[PDB]
Amino acid sequence: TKKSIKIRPRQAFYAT
Amino acid sequence: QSVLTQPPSASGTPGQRISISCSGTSSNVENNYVYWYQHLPGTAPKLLIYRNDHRSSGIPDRFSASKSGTSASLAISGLRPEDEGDYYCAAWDDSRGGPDWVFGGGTKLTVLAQPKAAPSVTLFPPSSEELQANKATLVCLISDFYPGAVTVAWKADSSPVKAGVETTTPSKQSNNKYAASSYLSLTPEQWKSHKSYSCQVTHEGSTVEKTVAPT
Amino acid sequence: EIQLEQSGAEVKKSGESLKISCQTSGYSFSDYWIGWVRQMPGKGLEWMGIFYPGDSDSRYSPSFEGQVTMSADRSTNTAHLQWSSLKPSDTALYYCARLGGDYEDSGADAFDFWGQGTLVTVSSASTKGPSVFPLAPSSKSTSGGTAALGCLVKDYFPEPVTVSWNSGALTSGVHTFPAVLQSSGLYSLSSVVTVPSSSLGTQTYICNVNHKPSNTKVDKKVEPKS
Repeated sequence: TKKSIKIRPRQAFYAT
Repeated sequence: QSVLTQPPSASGTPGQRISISCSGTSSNVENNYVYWYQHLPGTAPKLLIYRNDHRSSGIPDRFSASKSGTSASLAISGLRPEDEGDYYCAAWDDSRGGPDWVFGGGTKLTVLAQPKAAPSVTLFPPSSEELQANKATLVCLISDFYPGAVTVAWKADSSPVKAGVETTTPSKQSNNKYAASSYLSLTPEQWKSHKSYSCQVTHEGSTVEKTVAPT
Repeated sequence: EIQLEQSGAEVKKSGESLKISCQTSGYSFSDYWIGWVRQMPGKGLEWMGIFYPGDSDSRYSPSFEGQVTMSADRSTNTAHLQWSSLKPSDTALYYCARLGGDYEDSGADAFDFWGQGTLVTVSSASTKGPSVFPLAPSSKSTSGGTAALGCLVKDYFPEPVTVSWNSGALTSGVHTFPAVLQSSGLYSLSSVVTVPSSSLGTQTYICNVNHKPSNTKVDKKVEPKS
């Protein structure tokens, strides 16, 4: 969602 | 791993280009996205740059940023009086393997509005009244300096004194120059056991001192 | 237009509980993380953590885990920060900010919209009037024009103190400095006046100090030493 946090390209925390 | 280091202060004159730096580690600035914020008196921090070098919507194109290895840099061309305030880098740090946000220490930018001015420094010894009450306070009063950053060192005879020192942040005076004060608290036995104490004040590379003695 | 509106300034005694608030407008409150940022007096911005109102997920910075509690009320679109036992070292300006950016279709990565800040002051001190000490004219026959003398106003709480000289008859040359806040919680300040060296042989100097919270009025004569 907007829950996912992307710290660098092609990466995410909290990915759905 | 999880620290961004910036220079504490920078200055320039209106119309100059200046650059603000930020050193990180492999945990943050090297591989993850970096951001820059302005913080002006009386307002919340404002995002200037996102994802290393993307200028934020509505920010003027005199602001730009770059990143090389573990260093990042914010450039401001065409410096304006309005730009004086604090500038922070920020990054994601993944040292604990999650999303931790880290701000840099902040750089205070002065846009030189008036000519440089050296501080006046006055140093008072403990009063006899205060010594009669078994306390001793040295008072170092620093005024009329610009720009508004000073370092204060105390010495006992020739020796650095760290403990018992309380110094104010500098505040802007009626005349747009700055003032501060530093207090050194001692025991009366400590005061009278030394040949002298000094308050040393450093402003833009120049140190001046005042000295007092019990006599 | 997105806005985060924080609660008003707080003045508390150490040990007391406090909950501060950040009420949001202009976007779906459940769908974005909110962060909290501390700024201690004279110091820089420090991240405290984030909280996800949609499902109450949270992440604290290491220094902050167990020291403060984030939460949210979805009935009012308000995020909260709470301490059970405030310490003097919690004295700071506190910001909430939305984590957003919306640079891509999904996800968040930048604190974009910020609240206006809540100032929190915490003291372990009690009302207390100052001691006033004379700061005597150093030297007593110079070749450099003027002499500086003053009064040290020591160990009072809370702010403010007012200082005058000769009951306001002496206004030129006077500089009353901003107080230092000591680690005891008590303030001290100094007032200095620059006067002609020659006038120590005639003119009496009396600093008049009023601390209204203690109902403390002191008149101190400052005269050269022996």
